[PDB]
Amino acid sequence: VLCRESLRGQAAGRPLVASVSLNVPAS
Amino acid sequence: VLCRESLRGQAAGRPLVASVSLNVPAS
Amino acid sequence: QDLEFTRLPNGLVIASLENYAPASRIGLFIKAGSRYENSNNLGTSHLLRLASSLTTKGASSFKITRGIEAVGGKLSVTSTRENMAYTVECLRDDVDILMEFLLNVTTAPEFRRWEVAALQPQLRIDKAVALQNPQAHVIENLHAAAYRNALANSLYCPDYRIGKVTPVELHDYVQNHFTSARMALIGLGVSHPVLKQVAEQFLNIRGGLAKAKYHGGEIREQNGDSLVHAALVAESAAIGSAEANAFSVLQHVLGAGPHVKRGSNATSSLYQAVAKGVHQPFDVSAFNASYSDSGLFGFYTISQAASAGDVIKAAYNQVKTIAQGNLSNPDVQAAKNKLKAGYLMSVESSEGFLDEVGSQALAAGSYTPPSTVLQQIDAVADADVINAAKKFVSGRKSMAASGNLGHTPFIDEL
Amino acid sequence: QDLEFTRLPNGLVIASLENYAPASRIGLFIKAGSRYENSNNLGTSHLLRLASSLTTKGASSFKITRGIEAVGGKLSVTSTRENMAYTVECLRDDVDILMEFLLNVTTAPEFRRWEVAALQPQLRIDKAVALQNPQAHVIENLHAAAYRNALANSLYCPDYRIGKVTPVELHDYVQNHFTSARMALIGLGVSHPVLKQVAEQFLNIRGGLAKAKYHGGEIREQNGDSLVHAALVAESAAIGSAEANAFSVLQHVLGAGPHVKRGSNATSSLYQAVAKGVHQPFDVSAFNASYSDSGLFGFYTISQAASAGDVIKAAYNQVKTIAQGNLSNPDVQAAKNKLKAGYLMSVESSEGFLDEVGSQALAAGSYTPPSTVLQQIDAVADADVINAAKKFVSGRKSMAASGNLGHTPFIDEL
Repeated sequence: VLCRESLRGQAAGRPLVASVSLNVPAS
Repeated sequence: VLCRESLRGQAAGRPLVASVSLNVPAS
Repeated sequence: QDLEFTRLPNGLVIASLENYAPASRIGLFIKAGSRYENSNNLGTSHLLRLASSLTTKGASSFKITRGIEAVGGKLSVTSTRENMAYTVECLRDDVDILMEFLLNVTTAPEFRRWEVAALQPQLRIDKAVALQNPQAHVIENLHAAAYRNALANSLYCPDYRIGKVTPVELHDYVQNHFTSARMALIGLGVSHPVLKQVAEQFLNIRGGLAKAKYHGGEIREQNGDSLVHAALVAESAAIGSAEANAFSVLQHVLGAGPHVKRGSNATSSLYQAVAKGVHQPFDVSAFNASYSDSGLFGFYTISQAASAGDVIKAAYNQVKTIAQGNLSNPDVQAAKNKLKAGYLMSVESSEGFLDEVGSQALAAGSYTPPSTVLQQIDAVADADVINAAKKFVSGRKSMAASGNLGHTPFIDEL
Repeated sequence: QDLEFTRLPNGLVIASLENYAPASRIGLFIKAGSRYENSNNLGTSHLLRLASSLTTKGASSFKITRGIEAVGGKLSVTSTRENMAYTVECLRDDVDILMEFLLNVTTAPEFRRWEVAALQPQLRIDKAVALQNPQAHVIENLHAAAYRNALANSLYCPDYRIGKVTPVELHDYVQNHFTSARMALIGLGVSHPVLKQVAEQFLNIRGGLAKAKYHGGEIREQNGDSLVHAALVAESAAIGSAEANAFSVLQHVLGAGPHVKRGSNATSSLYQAVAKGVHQPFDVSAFNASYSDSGLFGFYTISQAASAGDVIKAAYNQVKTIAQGNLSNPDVQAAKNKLKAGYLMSVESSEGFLDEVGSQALAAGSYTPPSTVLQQIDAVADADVINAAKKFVSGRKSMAASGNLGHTPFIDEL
C-alpha cells in the first residue's frame, strides 16, 4: 500500500468473523 | 522437575546477563 | 413469503421462509464460539471449525466431500466470539442430501484419532493465512487486552496448542455446547413444517448446559511494518440495549468507513479530523463491537509509524468533541440514514439475511422486522449519542497496536 | 598487591592489579548494553555479542579463532541491559597476543556483508537456547512490562529482526557507543603502566557520545507448562543510592534463594510464608535489580498452575508484614550477614572480581574496597528496610507471568 486511496477501507469496525469452508477459500 | 528440592533455586533474583564465547558454551 | 418462526419445548429455535427460489440454504447456529473455551482447551473451537469433513457416524470423510460436490454443494462453518454457524447451500431439489450432511457433522462427528491428528497442521496453515491481514493481529490482541475471560479468547488457536488439541477435547466441546437449548435452525427456500420435523427428530441433543469481565489493558506488537495499526476502545453496551443503538449511531457520526471509491469522506468526522494536519497515507474508522454481555467501542487507526502519536490523538480528540456537546442534527441525521441504509443492504442477500435471522434467534429469541429496527434507530436521541461519546472518553481504556511502535503512545500518554 | 586505578583525560578508566598469578585476564567494559538500542535497531547489540570472531582490520576471522586457541585462550562477550564486556583469559606470557585480539575486535571490526549475513541464523540459535530457561521468558517480559524505553529492551534480538540486522547497523552501534568516554579497561595479572600505555594509543576512540521511564504494566504468556512463573515488581532505587542498599537488605530478609542443598530455608521469610498452607513443589525468592537510573524490586514465584493465586498472594502479604513494621533485629542481622558474606564470596574468583571492578569503573568512576561496602551494608537501618518494603507495597506494580495462567491473577486482583 502506497496511497491513502488504497489504504482507506482497512480501518476495522467489524469484530472478526472467521469462516472456513469445504470448497471455498477461507476469509 | 517433580519435587520442591529440585525446583528450589530457580526463582530468579539476578537481572539477566547474557554471555556467549569463543570456545565455551553460552549461558 | 413470510418468515415462519417456532421454538420447541426443548429451546431450539426454528426459522424458515419459503421464497420458492431455485436455491435452498440452511444454517445451524450454535452458542459455541471462542468465548466458551477455557484456559485448558484453547483453540478447540478453531480445530472444530476446520474439522467439518472428518468422518461422522452417518457418512465417511470421503462421502461428505464427494456427496456435496456431486450436486454442486457448499458446506461451510463460521465462528465469532459467541457463535458458530454451519451452512449448506444447494439447488432446492437436493436439500435432503445436504441436511443429511449438516445433521451428521453437527449431531454425530466421530473425530477419529487419526483424522484429528492429521488435521492438526491445518491449524497452522489457516492461522498463518489469517494473520496475513494485520487487522486480525490488532483485533485479536485488542480483545485479549480488553477482557480477562471469554471475549478475550482469540478465534484462532494459540501456537502452543497446535498439534495438541485432542479427540477427547473436540468431543467435549461438541457434547457440551451443541445442545438443543443453544441452537437455531434457520432455513431460506424450504418448508417450515419440514424444518420442524427434522429438528424434532434429529436435533434432540440433551441440553448439556461466567459473564465476560472487561478489565482494560494494552498490548503492543513490535515489528517494522512502517504502517502502524492501533485500536483504542472503552467498554460499550451489550446487544439489545437501546444504549447499543446509541453507540451504533455514534459510530456512523464519527465515520465507519468509505461510501465512495477513492472517497475523501467529506462526511466522516474522524477522517476529516485526522486529515486536518496530516496529509499522507492514513485511514481511520470508528470501531464498534456489541456482544451478549458486553461491547467495545472506539476507533482504529492505520497511520505512518512516525505519525501514530499525531493520528491517534487527533482521532481521540474528535470523540471528545462529540462528548462535550458538538454534534448538529444534520450530522446525526446523516448517521442514521447511513446505519439504516447499511442495515437493509446487509440483508439484501441470501447470505446476509440467513446470518441476521440466525444471529437474532440465538441472541434474543425472536425476529425483529427491518421496519422495527429502523424505528429503534430513529428512536435514538442526539443526547443519547453525546452520552455514548461521553461514556467512551471517560471509560477505562483498552488498546492494542502493531507496527514500528516508536512514536505510538501508551494509554497513559492519552 | 594493590589495585591501581587511573582515568585518562578522555574519560577512559583503567584498573589493574599485579597479583603475579600464572593466568592473566583483561576486560574491556563498555556502556553499550541493550538499553542503548532504539526501536529501529532492536537486536543489534545481540548480534554484536555473537559477532566477536568476525574479520577485523587487524586479524582475519580465521586468525582470531586459531590464534586464541593456539595458546589455550578464551575470548568472551557479556551483555546486561547497561553494559557489554569483552574478556580475554590466557597464560600470562601471551597477554600480548590476546590484547592484540581484544583491541581488534572492539577497535576495528569490519562486519563484512557476507560474514554478517552468514552469522544471522546464529541469532535464532542463541536466542532459542536462551529461552529454554523459562526464567528468561518472565524476566525479559518483566522489563518490557515495567519500562517504556531502554531497560525495556530484551538482550536477545526480537524475532522480526533475525535476518534483518545490517552491517551498517553494527557499525553505527560500535562507532556510537564504543568511545573512550564510555569504556573501562580492567586488568588482573598485568602491569598497570602497560595497561595505561595500551589504552593511551589503542583506546583513543573519539567520544561519539533518555532516562529509563518506568511506567508499569503486565505481560502474560499462555502455554501449558503446568508450573507458573511470575514476577511482581515495583520501582526500586538506582545503584549508588543508600536506598539501594536498603532494598538489597530487604531482599535478604525476605529470602533470595537457598543456602543449603535440599534446604528447607528456615530463615527465608518468603519461603516459609508460602509454605504455611501450600505443601507441594514451589519456589519463591525476592527479586532485586538495580540499574544506573532505576531499579526493580519484588519477588518471583514458581508455583503449580492451580496454586499461583494462592502463592503470589501469600508472598505479597509477607512483604506487607515488613512494610507494616514486623521485622526483628535478629532478622535484619541475618540479612546483612548473608549480603555481606555473599558479596565477598562473589569476588572470591578472578572472574567475579574482574566483573566487580569493571562494573564499578563504569557505574561510579572509582573503586570501593569490600570493607567500605560492608560498612554501607551495616549502615542500613531497620527503619530503612521497613521503608523499602513500604515503597514496594505502595508503589505502582509491574508483573510478568508465563505458564497455564488460568488461576494466575492480574495486577488489579492484588
